[PDB]
Amino acid sequence: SLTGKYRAVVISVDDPKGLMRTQIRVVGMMDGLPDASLPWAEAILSNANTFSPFLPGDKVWVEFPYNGDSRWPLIIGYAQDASGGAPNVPPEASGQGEGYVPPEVEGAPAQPSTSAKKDFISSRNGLMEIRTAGGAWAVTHLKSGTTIGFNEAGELYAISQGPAFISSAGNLDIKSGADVALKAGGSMAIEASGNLSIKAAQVSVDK
Amino acid sequence: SLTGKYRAVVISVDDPKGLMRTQIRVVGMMDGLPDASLPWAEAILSNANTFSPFLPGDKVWVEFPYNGDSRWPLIIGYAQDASGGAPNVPPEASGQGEGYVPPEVEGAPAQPSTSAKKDFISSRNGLMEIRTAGGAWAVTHLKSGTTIGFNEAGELYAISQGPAFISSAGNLDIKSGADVALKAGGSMAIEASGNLSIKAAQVSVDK
Amino acid sequence: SLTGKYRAVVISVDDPKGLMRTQIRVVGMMDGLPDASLPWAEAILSNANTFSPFLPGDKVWVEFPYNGDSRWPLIIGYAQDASGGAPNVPPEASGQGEGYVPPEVEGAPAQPSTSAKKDFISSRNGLMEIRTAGGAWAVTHLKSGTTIGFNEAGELYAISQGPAFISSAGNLDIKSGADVALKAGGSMAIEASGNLSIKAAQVSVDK
Amino acid sequence: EIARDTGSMCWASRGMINFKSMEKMANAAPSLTYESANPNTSGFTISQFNILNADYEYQRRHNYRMASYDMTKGVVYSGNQEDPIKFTSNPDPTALANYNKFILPRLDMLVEGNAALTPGTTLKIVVHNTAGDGELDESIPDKMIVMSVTHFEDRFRFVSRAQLGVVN
Repeated sequence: SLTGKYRAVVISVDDPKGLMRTQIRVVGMMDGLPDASLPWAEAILSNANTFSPFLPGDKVWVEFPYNGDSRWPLIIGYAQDASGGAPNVPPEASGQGEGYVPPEVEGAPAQPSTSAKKDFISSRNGLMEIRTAGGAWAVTHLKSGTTIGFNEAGELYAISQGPAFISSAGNLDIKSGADVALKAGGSMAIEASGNLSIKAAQVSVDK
Repeated sequence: SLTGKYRAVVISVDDPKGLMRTQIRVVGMMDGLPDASLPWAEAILSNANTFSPFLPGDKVWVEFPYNGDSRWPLIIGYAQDASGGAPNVPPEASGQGEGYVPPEVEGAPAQPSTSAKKDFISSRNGLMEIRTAGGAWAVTHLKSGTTIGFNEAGELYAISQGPAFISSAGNLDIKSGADVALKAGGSMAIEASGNLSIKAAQVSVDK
Repeated sequence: SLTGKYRAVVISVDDPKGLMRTQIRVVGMMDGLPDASLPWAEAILSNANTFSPFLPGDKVWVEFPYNGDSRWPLIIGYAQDASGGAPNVPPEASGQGEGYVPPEVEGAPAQPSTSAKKDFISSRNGLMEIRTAGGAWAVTHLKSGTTIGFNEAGELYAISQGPAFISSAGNLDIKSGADVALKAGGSMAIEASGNLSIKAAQVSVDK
Repeated sequence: EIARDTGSMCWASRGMINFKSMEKMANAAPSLTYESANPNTSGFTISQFNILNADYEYQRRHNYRMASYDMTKGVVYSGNQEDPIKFTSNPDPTALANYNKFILPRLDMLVEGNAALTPGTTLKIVVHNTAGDGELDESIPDKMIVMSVTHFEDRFRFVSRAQLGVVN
């Protein structure tokens, strides 16, 4: 009977019965078997009504809870490995390589600073979420460079490469005790379905 | 002595001593007992200083770590079940039903596309968080349809059903190398505590 | 041989070999040993390519998977404790003290309401993430008070203490079927690289 | 555990603790001579002896291929190629190589009270047959190592008993 934890590799995710399972291969014991005979495994969810996909080639911990029976395995979580000469965590959190280089924008409040072994960094399927020790939170799109978040100093920046969209059915307020700056590279339109009021000290319209 | 994992159901969350516990009932062994005699269980947190609430009726895995003693159980995580004819994951990630249908908005950069067994989907207490394989991130409010996130192509959209609020004590910059479009359905106000400058090529004020 | 789970305390995070490990001390068995002889432990990741930092002084569950050998421990997750007279979860979710008091802003759609044992609350390294039962999501910066999120009623608010930045290379649309309100405390600038159109019913420019 | 990792034999007797390698023990010259059915011998004499032919009983437990996990190399194997696999924890090639070394018992004998017999001693054994035509028994090897020794004295006689074995 098999009682403890074991290291396995995910083989496939196409369940013929449809009960959201994945196929596994224990490293060392299930060696030499055809892929059509490997058993299907279930996983422990993190929350209620949440599903985290598995990709082929991942490393996991597998345990058999039903009286040590090898026909019904269970997946607990992901595993660390350093067989390739570097750990399998993103290089921003280890220091073994150069990671993501964001594009440079004029203005652009300072990007969050990243130090080794001190930040929460995740990178899967083209999305990167950063929560550093300074209190900064950022979500970025790797293929284009779209980012939402604030900085360790406490400044908001929402940067989009491509079109952006802000709308709200109802009252909208835009306030800035500073200067407020509006700039367009093409043509600007200000349309209203009623009255318009421009209230300032002095107004200048230049060429 | 009880050593392995077991399947249980959450009964109640009102701890008479206040040490953040929950009441459990193991399926098969604790059958026939009154609800006033079931033991209180503790849970493994995911991070430091985080609390994930439990609702009555959930399915979990329970293990007894203190020398196999049944008086002090421990909750590990949630469990999968398909007793009702479909798995207990959201239907967008399985394909066994029709899920959330967002309202249609004019403009509205394309909603993220969802495929079966390839996306991270969570739905609890009226909040839905989506992280698809294309790199899109979205957070939505189920009862009204408020959403923040970007798209697999890399476009930002912040849509609110109801009032919206944007403010910042300090300098504010709004830039768009495209056209910049401002539109109101009621009355528009532009107020400043000083000078105002309108700098373009040509200006048109129409009816 | 050691087979079950045990309670330990994190000692240090400076790995001399660089394979992202942490040093642990089991409570009760490894008492009286110098800090230079304690073994280094590995952890189970939550997702693929994600790293969650550990700080000295945390409480965890430790298990030895390699044939009960004490030289190669494994960290599973965080543990609950109430030795100080109150549980080790944030006080907003327990009710044993007064928690975070956000600053008051004029306007400012209502802050999410928090009830005991019914909300997801996390607070680590100066960042607080709230997901309440009403369907509200909020991320806040503790040292300054910068916040992104919406409300249980479904209203958007993005508040920054300090500068803020909104930009997008491409077409930008700002729409509000309500009134649209723009206000500045200093000097306001409206610059365009082409034509400008003001289209309303009537226009008023006042002092 | 140190003995297993180094591949040696341990026994503490007469004020010493002993670690002796198994590979060098196979090439050690004998010091005493024990003969049976020979009354003109210049050595000593065996009065009773037992022949054990159960070599599988002790080799059954050591017929495995060792494997273990190392964080920088992956999975590390050692041993034969046609045996079942078994997992251990220490990923040390030198420790893995010596995991399956031991001494195989072959013979038990009872002699007339020799107090110089201690474990680790190597003896030369010659056995003659007592019927037929005085043929030598080839089933007992020439050189053997002492594994266990028991000395016993009653109020009339002093006797010794020993267990002999061969390095695998």
